[PDB]
Amino acid sequence: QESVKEFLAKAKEEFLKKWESPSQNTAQLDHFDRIKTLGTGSFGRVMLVKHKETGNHYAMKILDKQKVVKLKQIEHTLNEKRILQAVNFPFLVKLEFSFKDNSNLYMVMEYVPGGEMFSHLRRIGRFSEPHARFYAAQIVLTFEYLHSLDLIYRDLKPENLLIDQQGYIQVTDFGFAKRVKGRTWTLCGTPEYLAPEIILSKGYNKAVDWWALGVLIYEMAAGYPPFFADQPIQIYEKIVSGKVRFPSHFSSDLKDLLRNLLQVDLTKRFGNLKNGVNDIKNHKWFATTDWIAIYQRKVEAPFIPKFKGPGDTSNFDDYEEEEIRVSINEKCGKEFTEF
Ligand SMILES: CN1C(=O)c2ccc(F)cc2O[C@@H]2CNC[C@@H]21
Repeated sequence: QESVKEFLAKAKEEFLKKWESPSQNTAQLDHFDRIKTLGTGSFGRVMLVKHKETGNHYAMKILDKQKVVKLKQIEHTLNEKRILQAVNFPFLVKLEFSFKDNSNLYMVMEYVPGGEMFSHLRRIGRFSEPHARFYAAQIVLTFEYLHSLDLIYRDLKPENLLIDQQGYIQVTDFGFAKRVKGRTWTLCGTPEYLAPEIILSKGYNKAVDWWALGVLIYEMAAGYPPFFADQPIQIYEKIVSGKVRFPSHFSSDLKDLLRNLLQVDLTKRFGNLKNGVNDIKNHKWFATTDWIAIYQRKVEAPFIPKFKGPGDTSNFDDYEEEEIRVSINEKCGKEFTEF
């Protein structure tokens, strides 16, 4: 389609201009009031903050430089910030500011008050197929966009998909996203979502994002992921096996799409064939989807999160509240020069 071709060509033009000249140092910590911790990790946290001069709310991701170094995440953190500052798409969380200080790296993103898709999925139990399809269509378009920029996302899972005021998805956490021309090799991602070629230590490509979409669609429609076990090694054995069982309530069209996304052989997997994303867009399970209307956000969403205003945190859960310390001395300055 000429409209899609011209759209993706312009998208790549605009991405590359920002890719080649990244923004840096666009605010500082004392411009914000800290409100609440929205989420934690082994080297970082995400906190709701309010910008003192404008009153606007943001989600500030704070990465401890020393912990980033210890956990071997330097390149990944530079990838995350350089990619986020360069992309622009209706279903990607926007990076509004970034900066660093003696101790931390900061990525200040738009705050999405509806919370994580994970919470809503677990609260409702499972999404109906139209509801799952509305979210899956947004992911398909977002991956069409990212892959056309030579980016692989590598962290698709319900926790990373936030629901905005209009019920649409905002994808967050680019910590594993990477620009790749061909294959890449890092072991990263959440076990339940990993494609076989990641588990098997093979060079892999964008096909791992399409596998992860199969897992996500299965999880949204069933309420639980297709491969689960107590130990990651047991999950991995299930993933590599080439078998899966579908609930009887799945439509025949859904099962067919999922067999083609959860294809163990990456050279046969939908999204990675000659027709690329069009094998997915043209699949019968998406027959009711108006791709343009989704992109333009003109479809009424199946679900609107309940919240009181732009600073409401009720859709996020409670975490222990810890200090944001900034050392009197600069840590790891050389390692993070490019940030
Ligand atoms: C990693 N991540 C974010 O960066 C993020 C971004 C914006 C936001 F409004 C909240 C938010 O927090 C959650 C917690 N888990 C997924 C999220």
